[PDB]
Amino acid sequence: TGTNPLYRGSMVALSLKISIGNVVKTMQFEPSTMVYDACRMIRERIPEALAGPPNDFGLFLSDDDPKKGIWLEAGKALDYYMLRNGDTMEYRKKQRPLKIRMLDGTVKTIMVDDSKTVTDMLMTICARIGITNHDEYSLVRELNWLDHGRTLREQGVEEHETLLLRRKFFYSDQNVDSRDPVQLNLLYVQARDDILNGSHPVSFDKACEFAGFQCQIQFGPHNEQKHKAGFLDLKDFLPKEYVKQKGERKIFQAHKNCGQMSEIEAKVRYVKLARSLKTYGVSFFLVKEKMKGKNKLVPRLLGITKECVMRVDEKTKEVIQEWSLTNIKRWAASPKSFTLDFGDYQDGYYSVQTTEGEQIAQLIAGYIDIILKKKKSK
Repeated sequence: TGTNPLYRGSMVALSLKISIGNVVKTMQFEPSTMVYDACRMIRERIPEALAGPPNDFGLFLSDDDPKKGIWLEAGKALDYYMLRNGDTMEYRKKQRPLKIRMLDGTVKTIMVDDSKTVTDMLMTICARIGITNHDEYSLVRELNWLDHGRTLREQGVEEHETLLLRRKFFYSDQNVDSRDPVQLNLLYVQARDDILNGSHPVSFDKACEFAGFQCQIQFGPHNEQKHKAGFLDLKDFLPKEYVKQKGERKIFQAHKNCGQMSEIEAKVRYVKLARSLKTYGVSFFLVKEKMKGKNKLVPRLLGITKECVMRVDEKTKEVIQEWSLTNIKRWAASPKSFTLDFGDYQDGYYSVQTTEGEQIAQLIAGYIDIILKKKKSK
């Protein structure tokens, strides 16, 4: 029998495998070591850890489910993370390329910090394109709003996916003028995409008026020789609800009525016509109501704005009822329902079936948060 002179009993240090690319290396850390010091010890001991500046790297605990991989917070200690001897920590690059469709419709590639929530990520994305009201904007997956409070990774967003930048809160609108035609085009593309994808619902007549301006903008003035029956792919000029109607003649009439209107003037009229509609700036959700003495549930539209919540008939789009946001005491969402407590401003709660309760609640809470930030600055 040999006895080991190097034997040291009752040691507490964690022994961890530090992975950096193809390099692995076992290192010893005191369980109470702050994450930021562990990063510093790794930088002083493995040459490959010098591939980039410190703020570009962090410690990452992977998982078979990539969505459950986590980035360690700098101000925590290792023992918080319930690590055991033989565990692996990656010293891993935080930056990753994100394909994002911008507000004009183009797809750019930008670098995002994989450890940031979507909220902090939207700040640096908006900064990159000169947007101050970054609180009005969000990302949709290719409306599937991403969760602002969570990272992309933990929402199952993959790094090959292209995400869409889109305005979510309609709080503040600047005037529309030909002075900045780049800005004018941004206002136009967003107004148009919302009409065409149906998140701004409009009448058949209005939808055809819009298409007329859109024809003027994409083709120039109407030429009866070329812009004849069958020319238009209607799914590119009409919301889906109206494609199976024979609107090509009406679109072409409104196109003719633009005469020699310039591209810029047609964008200004398009934006203004959209802003002039009672439906502008309203986010609509489909809910099912319980009518007094009616076992069946009547589908209804719930409208959210920066000022109010409204009950709206599903077809005509008329307002049956309206409560100001200041009149709402509480709200609650579930996977099957959404509920509004109005305090003394009503007897009973307003409770409705819907799958989008969590999304309704986040829209209402976001408008409130925007309002609270404006008063705090005033």
